[PDB]
Amino acid sequence: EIVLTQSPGTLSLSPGERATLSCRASQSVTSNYLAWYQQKPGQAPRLLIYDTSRRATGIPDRFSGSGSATDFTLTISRLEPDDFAIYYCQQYGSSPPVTFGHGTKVEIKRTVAAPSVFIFPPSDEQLKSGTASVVCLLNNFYPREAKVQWKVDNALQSGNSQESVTEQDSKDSTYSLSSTLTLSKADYEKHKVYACEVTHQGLSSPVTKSFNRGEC
Amino acid sequence: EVQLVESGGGLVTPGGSLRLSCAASGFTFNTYSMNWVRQAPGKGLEWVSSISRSSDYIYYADSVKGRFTISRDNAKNSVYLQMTSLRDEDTAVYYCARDPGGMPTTVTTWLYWGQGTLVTVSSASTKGPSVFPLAPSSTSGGTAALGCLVKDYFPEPVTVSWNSGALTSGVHTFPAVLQSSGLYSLSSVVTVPSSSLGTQTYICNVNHKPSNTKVDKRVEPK
Ligand SMILES: O=P(O)(OC[C@@H](O)[C@@H](O)[C@@H](O)CO[C@@H]1O[C@H](CO)[C@@H](OP(=O)(O)OC[C@@H](O)[C@@H](O)[C@@H](O)CO)[C@H]1O)O[C@H]1[C@@H](O)[C@H](O)O[C@@H]1CO
Ligand SMILES: [Zn+2]
Repeated sequence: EIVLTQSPGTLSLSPGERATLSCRASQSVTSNYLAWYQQKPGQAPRLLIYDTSRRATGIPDRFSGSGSATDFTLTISRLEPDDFAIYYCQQYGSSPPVTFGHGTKVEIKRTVAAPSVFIFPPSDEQLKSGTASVVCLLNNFYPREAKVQWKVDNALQSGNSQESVTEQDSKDSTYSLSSTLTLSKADYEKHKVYACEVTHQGLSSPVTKSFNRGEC
Repeated sequence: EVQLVESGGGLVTPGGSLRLSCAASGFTFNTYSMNWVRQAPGKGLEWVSSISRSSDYIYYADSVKGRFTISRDNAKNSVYLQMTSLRDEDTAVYYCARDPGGMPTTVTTWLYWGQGTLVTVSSASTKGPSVFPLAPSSTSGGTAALGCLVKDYFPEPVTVSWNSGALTSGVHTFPAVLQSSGLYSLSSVVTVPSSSLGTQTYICNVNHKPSNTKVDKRVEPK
């Protein structure tokens, strides 16, 4: 098989700038049978370029492909917030085994924005079910990097929370993050203070949102 | 208008069999190779198999040879993929794909793609989710937050809308996470001005098609 190595793994640039993506092949690709795809989360791949340099129909001129043999390049000029996606290269000049690269993920850079933080006690409905989930929300922030720590009665938690992050927003290029702490219903009723502590580049000091098990 | 529509995916036990369909329209079907390409959750793309315009040339990836069989009917504008002896490594979104046209061989690159049908290979049983409300409290710069916790379901996917689609601004529906128990979980949140909590009702419309689950939950202040 022909191995395709894409670089860089992740790309972060500002709107209007130029993104240069590399695709290197372990063997020479016959007749420049190399394609480029764009894939946004939740969607099928979008063919941008095939035959190294031929733009697919409807693709703007800001997407240009070049190269030959073992070195291929996709160039995305005048970057839009629409361009948040992973970009794959795909060769088809070999024998039936056609191969794909592992992708270059492109993020749109913007000014630093601190998150707004919210915390949700487990619903009375869920406590009626025998389980307890505590949710901490981070909304409309940038960059993606953020530290979220759970403290139960001031005791730092570990390994009992799972995070999930949204795609970069189409308009303001921000992220939103959720952190869900899981614990038994018995231990939830055995403690009072539940706090979510957030560290982010847009905050001079970490922010803490908390509640006591008797609020309303 | 070129359209490809896959169908037939779902939950299947390891070692089982599943047949996928793909109907096409908007082009002369009988002059095109048809192709199946899959993508495992969180990974890249992998070509599965292709078939020439009149079924004379049939190609497979080594990972599916002797297990998957591709076929087509030009009178029904359909290409099919019969899968047998399914493995965990076969869990993927399966795409129907077509080349840009005028291509020199059966397997090249693909301009048109279907929506894709999700195939989940596991012996875990189907389970619909529980939908718990995330009540708004009493305020960052006048902003409140509410949501719905969609907990413990299998398999993927679930969809979430708010007020039957009327509410879209400020909504953040997070990708699901796989818990240690093997069941999935996700949250869908909305931020709203605090005073809107008294002048508007908020209902999350959760849909888990693999279990025929439709849940509308009214989210209210505690
Ligand atoms: O049989 P396969 O697997 O075929 C592989 C590809 O050649 C086709 O999938 C296709 O892209 C060709 O363009 C198609 O065929 C027309 C030429 O015979 C092309 O027309 P075209 O010149 O592209 O003009 C129109 C089309 O672009 C499109 O708009 C139209 O069809 C919509 O209704 C296009 O339709 O393999 C071929 C190949 O190895 C060789 O031709 O011999 C094999 C015989 O089986
Ligand atoms: Zn690979």
